[PDB]
Parts: sequence; structure tokens; C-alpha cells
Amino acid sequence: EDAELLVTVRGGRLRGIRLKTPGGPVSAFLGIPFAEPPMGPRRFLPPEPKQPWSGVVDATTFQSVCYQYVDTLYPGFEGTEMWNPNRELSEDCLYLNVWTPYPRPTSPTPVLVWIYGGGFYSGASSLDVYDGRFLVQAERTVLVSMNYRVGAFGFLALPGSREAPGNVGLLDQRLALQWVQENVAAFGGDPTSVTLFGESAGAASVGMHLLSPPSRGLFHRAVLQSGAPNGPWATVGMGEARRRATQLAHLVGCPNDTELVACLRTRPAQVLVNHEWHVLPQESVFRFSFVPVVDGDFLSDTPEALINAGDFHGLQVLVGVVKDEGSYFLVYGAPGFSKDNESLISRAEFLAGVRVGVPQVSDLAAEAVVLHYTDWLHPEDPARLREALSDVVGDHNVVCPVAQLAGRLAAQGARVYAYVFEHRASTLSWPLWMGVPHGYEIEFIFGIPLDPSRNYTAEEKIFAQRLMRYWANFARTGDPNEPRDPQWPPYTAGAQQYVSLDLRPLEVRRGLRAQACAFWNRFLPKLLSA
Amino acid sequence: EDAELLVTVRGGRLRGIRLKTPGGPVSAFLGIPFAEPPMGPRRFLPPEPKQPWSGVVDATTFQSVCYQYVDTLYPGFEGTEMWNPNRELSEDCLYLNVWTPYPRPTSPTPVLVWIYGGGFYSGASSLDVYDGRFLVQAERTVLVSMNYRVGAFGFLALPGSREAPGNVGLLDQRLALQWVQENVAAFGGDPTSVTLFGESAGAASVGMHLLSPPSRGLFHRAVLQSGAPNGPWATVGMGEARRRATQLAHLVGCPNDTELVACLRTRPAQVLVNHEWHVLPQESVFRFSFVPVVDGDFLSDTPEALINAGDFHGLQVLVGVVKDEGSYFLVYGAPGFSKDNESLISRAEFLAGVRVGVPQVSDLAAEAVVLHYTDWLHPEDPARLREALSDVVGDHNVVCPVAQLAGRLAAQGARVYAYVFEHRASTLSWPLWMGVPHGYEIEFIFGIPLDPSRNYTAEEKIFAQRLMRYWANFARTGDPNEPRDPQWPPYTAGAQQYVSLDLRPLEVRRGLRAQACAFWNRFLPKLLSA
Ligand SMILES: *[C@@H]1O[C@H](CO[C@@H]2O[C@@H](C)[C@@H](O)[C@@H](O)[C@@H]2O)[C@@H](O[C@@H]2O[C@H](CO)[C@@H](O)[C@H](O)[C@H]2NC(C)=O)[C@H](O)[C@H]1NC(C)=O
Ligand SMILES: *[C@@H]1O[C@H](CO[C@@H]2O[C@@H](C)[C@@H](O)[C@@H](O)[C@@H]2O)[C@@H](O[C@@H]2O[C@H](CO)[C@@H](O)[C@H](O)[C@H]2NC(C)=O)[C@H](O)[C@H]1NC(C)=O
Ligand SMILES: COc1cc2c(cc1OC)C(=O)[C@@H](CC1(F)CCN(Cc3ccc(F)cc3)CC1)C2
Ligand SMILES: COc1cc2c(cc1OC)C(=O)[C@@H](CC1(F)CCN(Cc3ccc(F)cc3)CC1)C2
Repeated sequence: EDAELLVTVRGGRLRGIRLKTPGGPVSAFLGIPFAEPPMGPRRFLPPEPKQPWSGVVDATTFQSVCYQYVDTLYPGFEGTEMWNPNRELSEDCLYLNVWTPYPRPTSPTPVLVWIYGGGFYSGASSLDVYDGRFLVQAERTVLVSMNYRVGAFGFLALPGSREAPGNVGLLDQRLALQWVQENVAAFGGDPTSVTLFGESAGAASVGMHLLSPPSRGLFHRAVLQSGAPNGPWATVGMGEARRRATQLAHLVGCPNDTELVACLRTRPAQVLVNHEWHVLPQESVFRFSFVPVVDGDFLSDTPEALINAGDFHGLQVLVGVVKDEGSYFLVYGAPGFSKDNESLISRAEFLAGVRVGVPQVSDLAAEAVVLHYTDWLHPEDPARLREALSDVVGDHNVVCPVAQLAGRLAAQGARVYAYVFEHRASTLSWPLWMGVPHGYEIEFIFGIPLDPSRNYTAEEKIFAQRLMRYWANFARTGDPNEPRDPQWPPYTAGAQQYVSLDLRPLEVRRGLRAQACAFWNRFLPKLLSA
Repeated sequence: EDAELLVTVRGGRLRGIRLKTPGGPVSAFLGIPFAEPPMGPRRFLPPEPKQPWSGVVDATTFQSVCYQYVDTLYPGFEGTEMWNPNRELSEDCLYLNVWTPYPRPTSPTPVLVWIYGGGFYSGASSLDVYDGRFLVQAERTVLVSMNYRVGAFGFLALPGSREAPGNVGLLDQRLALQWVQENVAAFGGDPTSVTLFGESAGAASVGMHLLSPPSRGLFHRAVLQSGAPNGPWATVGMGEARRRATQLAHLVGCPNDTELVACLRTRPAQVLVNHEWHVLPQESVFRFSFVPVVDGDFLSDTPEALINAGDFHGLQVLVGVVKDEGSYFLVYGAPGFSKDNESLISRAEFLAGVRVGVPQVSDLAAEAVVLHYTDWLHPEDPARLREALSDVVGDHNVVCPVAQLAGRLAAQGARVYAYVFEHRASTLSWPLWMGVPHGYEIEFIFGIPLDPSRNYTAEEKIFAQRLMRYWANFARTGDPNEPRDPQWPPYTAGAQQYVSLDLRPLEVRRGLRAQACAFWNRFLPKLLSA
């Protein structure tokens, strides 16, 4: 038996596995239970901590994926399948993973905690693109990732009730982070240097832990990739949460919050999943049925208010976006869009798409959108209309929420670093008109190009090694810059400096789509209030 | 005596005067009465035709200027004085002027009719910059210009009343146009080829005669320089016109519409002038107290509405703007602005000037303006704020009203030619930061640079000759282009082509500030409706 692969945590004994990486071995502890299985009576309830165990738990493979909708848009296509569950669906899914250097470290080592995205309705820590062996070998960090409940199981809310309080998926994340505090030192990690990082709904989750004091004590630095808690899709108010929950109950035959929830627990998990997308109020893209709710508990106020009122002195943050944030969303419901043609839309299709991409705003608001994104010297040109809609959806849902957060955090005490990710993977299977889509920087951060069985160029492998170095430098020191050596300047509300990440060296640019984001972050809220 | 200078018109006999130009003489008939003096009980009433006279009317000098406010902003400054009255003020001011080649054409000559600008509150046909001797000698047209009542005398309106109906200054213009129909042949002019042309409020007047059927039979072609009848300053509604007339009465000590106008008719003219600016509802620039009223008579509906519903087949129109339409207005009440320093305003001055330059709009509409005119990469930069506010005032009041008129007329059967005048006169006395200000193309249209006592360059004189040729070509044929010879394309709603007028040959461009005018012409009305 290998004693490097044996670890005891507060719950009992764990056995792990030695993983092989191109650069050397890595210890991996995959599928560590951290909660009691949230099944039967425990469906929709906050997670309870895992009760201690006798013997040795084999933590040698990824455990099950939390129940979730499975994308069927382009069946068998690499671009959609890479995000789909690669383990059995189950409600017994609250397990986390630890990767640590081999042999395990002797000096307390900085920890990176990954939170996957997937719109709060999908995702898993077992996806090939979140493999943590490459980052742990190259940068000698400890890496943790967890599963958390998604869809109705994680975020269905009857606000006020005991039986479905909402936000339990965020409580899964919080419990995983408490486990890191009590136990990561057993793997050689340092619980006083913990960096959260996540992408899309994971980035929004990282942001909500920033704004929730019981979580804020569990980490020290944050990375938000292509997401923010103030995004128009990442939260919902108490009333709309109850309307959606009640419509789901009605659609699956269920009738007092206690009795409605009790009838919901008798339904098969798949029956809930099959009716998830039917509770959305309007035809839309980038809108999800069950998301965090503002109930005054995890979030005291809306994220926009908590951001504006926060003191962030002592925090370091790294934030960024990809170059084409909204392209991927259009093939999921905007008129005239396909991955299999050039999606050169007409003007009527553009106007129609604006209401799908900016759902639940007034006709006047929609007209201000059409004003700002039409080129009035070329109002009919299909190629311009295509990127215009892509920019609408990307600015509204990602770029401008992120820029608002970065700007407030910097002005209110935090050190912020910002990037735009601009390299299109040579292996990307989506059409060329989509540019660099939402989610395609993650493989480079996790060093997936260093896997030999994949067919990345040698330059992409060097780029991966640069990006892992920035991320781990930030995790270690709060600063992505190489301690003794092209500098990455802090982002500030005045100068608004950020860097481009591609095969070329760092180039400093100014303004995260500043004219566009002035519309979304300043004017549109005022129009909605009048 | 000279038989060339004796002319008989319907009302009697006139004696003219020979005038010299560097290219030869010109016959001038100045101060021809075309209406009964609108004095005493005729104040505020429509003009009525001049009764015939015996003997010979002396037509060798300009007659009086209609009572008007005299600009005292920079006393003795050439830039302001060139627009101030250069004859005595009198209510007895309804005279017109005819300039014709010497000796008089014996065959019908196309007629240009000039309507002066001045905000409907000022102006005079005798100003040096409107001297018709140069256009008449070089282009061999007949030039007519007339005085019309301004300020309260021309546009004070108690709508529906018999004693102050409104729009009588426009009726003075119509009467002069009828005079031209009946009498211009006596000078060699062809009453079947009359081109109206005007600048600023004169351009708005031209547009108003386009949209009024009783006027529309008195001319055939139209030139609108830096003005349009749909300008936010060019008309007032009945309610606000009544409010303004009522407050003027109060401010001059007057108390029933009949009783109110009677007391105003007892007041010296200069008394009415002294209180004119005080009836304006808000602190403003480019806003005038007594302007045309929409009452259902001269204008059946608002000009914007009559434009959208018109059949303009058969109409040729020449329209254009100067390069910096708003600069001049800022020295009359925008915070931080002076002709004597660089007017490098601060952000707070910029925000306050938006409310003076866009008066009487909601705060939400003002935010929208600040959105679109701030550079969010440089929100504090004084030079950028100076130009931005100049663009706000110029786009709101001139460029975008003019672009709307051009697009509607073109798309509804008119043949439209559009220009931007981009030459800054070498003799200009205003500071360099105002660029090419409002009004400073007129002197080139009238060929003032040909006068040797003025200090224009040689190739400014050539420029002037080019523009006189364009204007006169258009008067003769509806097309400014040289009939047998760099082509000036028509402006269309699609291609939006226009030319730049400067010392360089014609350069064709696309779109009169198309992005900015989408805001003012498309979005901002929808915002004010909700
Ligand atoms: C681009 O494709 C979309 C989507 O059409 C689907 O994918 C195509 C590759 C082809 O296989 C179609 O048959 C598929 O339905 C086109 O938009 C569709 O157009 C059809 C008319 O043929 C219409 O019935 C659908 O409702 C449209 N779908 C959407 C989402 O709008 C679009 O016209 C194509 N653009 C081109 C060819 O330029
Ligand atoms: C540019 O000048 C304006 C106008 O000030 C007037 O003209 C100047 C040339 C000078 O003679 C001033 O004394 C005149 O009053 C300045 O704006 C004024 O600033 C003063 C303060 O000194 C203030 O009392 C006035 O209210 C301001 N007037 C307006 C219309 O805002 C402006 O500051 C000057 N810009 C500079 C110097 O950059
Ligand atoms: C069934 O109906 C609908 C399904 C979807 C929508 C709308 C629907 O109906 C209106 C959407 O908007 C789709 C949103 C997507 F995000 C698009 C791209 N990701 C990839 C990805 C990126 C980053 C990740 F971290 C994880 C995954 C997949 C889903 C799904
Ligand atoms: C006393 O108070 C005020 C006085 C004025 C305003 C506001 C006032 O108080 C709020 C203004 O907006 C001024 C507007 C101006 F048009 C600017 C341009 N010049 C030259 C010019 C150009 C073209 C012409 F055809 C004729 C003349 C005339 C004055 C006057």
C-alpha cells in the first residue's frame, strides 16, 4: 500500500489514487463525501454534514453527477457533448475532489477551489475540461472542486417555508468550503490562503460568496470568469421564485407549502427535470428556471446593492471575459441562427432576436437596445446584424455585469485585475462566426492542452502554461505578475486597464466595452424605473 | 435720367439706383413698399396690400428695420455687430428689395428670393452680409429680399382671437411672394421660376411655406441653410403661445383677449422688445419667445406631421449645415463658456449645459443625452466636453431636424441635394474653438469675398464663385451640378450622400451624423411619449 494515498480527515480515513501527468505524478482524492445524501425527505433542504465513518472510504473516481437536464441540441456534436454529464445522474451527488502534488507537500501550500458553471441548472466536477492534474503538477497548488445541487433540486424556492427555503445549492458550496477549512491541511494545503475561482454560473457563485458574510470568512481571493452575481440571469426575486416553483408543482400534478413540497418529493427526479424549461415567463436565451433567490439570508439585498455598498479593502480579485460572450446563446432560440450555416440574419430577425435576448423589458427599453446596436449607415447588413445581436446578448448578460463589478470593487478597496481572453482554440468545433465563445478559456486555465491525447498546437501548450502561471501567481500572492521579471496593471475605475490573453505577449488595453456598458449599467436601469 | 432705373409696378412708379461691383454694374430697387404700415390698430394684424401711390417712390436706399432686440453681448465686437440693425428701427418696415442685372434683362430671368434668419425675433434685409449685387452680376438672376415682422410684432399669438391671430410675420413673407408673382416681370424676372432660399429661421420659414398650400403656388424650388420647420425652436403650440403672450402683457402693465391686445397696442414698440426674453419658460440657448404657432391655419398640423404625410414629387430642395452648428449658441448662457478663453468646461458645467441646451425635457431624457454624448473612456476631459456640448446643441436644433426633413422629402418624391459647409472664413473674428459657426456660410453664398475692401484670400474668392454657381445652377434647373462638365449626388434615405463644401473639390460622404440623429429623431420622441 502507498502511504501517500492515505489521508485521514475529520470524518475518517480516505484512500486516493496516483494520477499520471506528462510532467509527473499527482495524488488525487476523487469523490470524498461532504454531505449526507440529499434524498427523500432531504430533497430541497439545506445540506447536512457527512456523519463520520469507520474503515476507509475509497476516493478513487468521480462520483455521480447531480440530476440535471441533458443538452440535446446537437446530439453527438463535440461542442455540446463536452458539457454533458459523464457519470450517472443521481440525487446522491454531494462529493468533492482534492488534487495535491506527489508526494504530498510538507510546507502549507496555497489552495484553489473550483466552482463549475452551467446556468445553475447543469454542470459537474467530473467533466474532462475541469481535470485538475495539470494545474497541480505545473504550479504545485492544492486544487479542490465540489459538486453542488442544480436545477429544482438546488434552487427551487418557496421563500419563507421550512421545506424549500431556496439557495441550497449555494449552501452545498458553502459546506464544501467549510470542509476545506477544517481538512485541507491534511492534504498539505494551507487554509489561510484559499482562492475561489469559477466560470459563468460558477463565477456568479464566487461573487455571491463575496457578498455573503458567512462565506466571506472561508476564502481570501477570488477569480470570476465570464460571470458575476449581478448578472440579470443569476438571481431572481422571491415572488418570481414562488411563481416558477408553483408552476412546476402544478405541471407535475402537485397541489400550504408543506404539502406542496411533500408532494414534490414523491416525484421522480426526471419528472421535475422534464418540466424545468416550461416555467420560464418569456421566450428567451441565457435565462434559467431555478437560480439563487434574494430572500434576505444568503443575500441580504440584491447583488447590485451589496456591491455598491461594500467595503472590499483587503480583497484581491481577477475578472475577465472571452472575446465573443453571446454567440453560443443565439443557436438556443434566436431566429435565423444555426451552427451549420453562417446565421446571416435579416433585420426583422434581428429585431425579433433582441426581444429573445433581452427578455422581460419594456418595448421602450427594447427600442433603446435597437438604437444603440444598429449601425444606421448599414441597418440591413446581415453580417453586422449578426455580430450586433451577439454583442447585445454578451454585453447584457456577461460583459457589462462584470465591468460594473470590477469598477465598484476597485473604487471600494479591492485590488482588481482584468482580462479579455482572445484566443480561439485550434480544436474548437463551433463555427468560425462564433469567434471565441462562452466557456472556451477553461481548457487553457486547467492545462488540458498538455494532455498528449489531445491535438493542440505547441503554441497553445505554451499559452496554457502561461495562463496557469498567472492564475497560480494570483492564488499565491494576489497578483498575477511574475514576482521577479510585460506587466499586467491593476484595473481601476478611472484608467479601466485590462490585458488581452492570446498567443502574443500581454497587451494593455483600456475600457471593457465602456460605451456599451454605460447604457446597460447607467441608462437602462433609470428607464426601467420610469 | 436713366430709363433703366425707372420702373412701374402695379402700385405706381419707382426710381432705382445703379450699383458697382468688381464685375460691372447692377440695378437696385431698395425699399419698395409692399404692405400698408402695420402700425397703431394694425399692430399684430395680418399685412394688407400697399394701396397705390402717385408720384415716384424713391427706391435708392434700404428702409427701416422692423423693431427687434439688439444684441449687446460683446459690444462693438464685429462677430455680433454684423447681425445688428444697420438702419433705424420702425414698425413701418414692410419693404422689399430687387437687384437685377444692368441693363435690366429684357427676357425672363430666374428669381431668387431671400428670407433672413434671426430666430423670428431679429433680422433685416439691409445687412451687409445679404448684399445681392455679386450674385446678380455673376449669375445673372433677379434677387429679391423682404423685411418681415419679428418678435411680438410678427408672432405674438392669442390663438383663436381676431386681434392677435399669430403668424403675421409669415403672412408678410407670403405677401412679398405674391408681390413677386405680380410685379417681378417689370424688372425682367420670370415669375414661373422662383427659388426661395433662407438661413436659420429663414430656412425654417422656407420650410413652412413648403407645408402651407396657399404659399406653395408662389415658388418652385427651395434652399434651406442650417434650419428646418421641424426644429424644436421653430414652432410653439397654442397653449404655450397664449401663455407667453399673456405673461408679456403682465410684464408691461396690461390686464379678455380683446382687452389684452388693446393695451399692448398702446405700448411703445421698444417696451415690448424690452421684456421679450423674460417670457421664455426655462434657462435656455437657441430658444426664442415669439415664433410660428401651430393653429390649424398657416400650419394645419405640426411640421413634423405635415412632413411625414406629404407628396413631394415635383420638388427640388437644396439643404445643408455648417460644420459646427452649436458653438455660437453656447456663449449666450451655457456655464463656463466665453469667446475670450478656451471654454474648457468641467463635467459639472457640461451636465448643467445639457439642461440649458436641451430645455424642457424630462430628467430621464437629459440622462439619455448625457449617455450618448459622454466619452466614457474620458468622461472628464474638458476639450471633449466642450465639443460634446456643442454637438448636443447643434444636433438637437439644426443637424438632426435638417436630416429628418431631407430623408422624408427624399423618400416621398423630392429630389434633395445636401451639403456640409466646412470652410472657416479667414476673416472670422470668433475664436478658433468654435470652428465654422452658425451663419458663416452666408457671406460666401452672396459672394462677399469678391468685394475688394474686405480682406479675403484669392482662393476664398474662387470658393465664393463656385458656391454662387452651385446655388444659381440649382435656381435655374433644380440641379447644382454644372450641366456640361466632380458630381454632387442627390441625397436619399438609403445612401444618405452629401458633399463637403470647402476649398478642396467636392468630396462625397454618407450620412448627416446618422448615429446621433437616430437618437434625436427616433428614440427621444418615444421616450417623451412615455
Ligand atoms: C440557418 O439555419 C437556420 C436554422 O435552420 C435549421 O438548420 C438549417 C441548417 C437547416 O437544416 C434547416 O432546415 C433547419 O431548420 C435557418 O432558420 C430556419 O429557417 C427555416 C426555413 O428553411 C425555418 O423553418 C426555421 O424556423 C428557421 N429556424 C430558426 C431558428 O430561425 C436560417 O434560415 C439559416 N440561414 C441561412 C440559410 O442563411
Ligand atoms: C472662460 O470665461 C467664462 C466667462 O467668464 C467671463 O469671461 C472671462 C473672460 C472673464 O472675464 C470672467 O471674469 C467673466 O466673468 C468663465 O466662467 C465664469 O467664471 C467666473 C469665475 O471667475 C464665474 O463667476 C462666472 O459665473 C462664469 N461664467 C459662466 C458663464 O460660466 C470660465 O471659467 C472661463 N474658462 C476658463 C478660464 O477656463
Ligand atoms: C432546453 O432549452 C434551452 C436550453 C438552453 C437555453 C435556452 C433554452 O430554452 C430557451 C440556453 O440559453 C442555453 C445556455 C447554454 F449556456 C449555452 C452554452 N452552454 C455551454 C456551457 C458553457 C459554459 C459552462 F460553464 C457550461 C456550459 C450550454 C448551455 C441552454
Ligand atoms: C438676450 O438673451 C438671449 C439672447 C440670445 C440667446 C439667448 C438669450 O437668452 C437666453 C440665443 O440663443 C442667441 C442666439 C443667436 F442666434 C446666436 C447667433 N447669432 C448670430 C446670427 C446667426 C445667424 C443669423 F441668421 C443671425 C444672427 C444671433 C443670436 C441670442
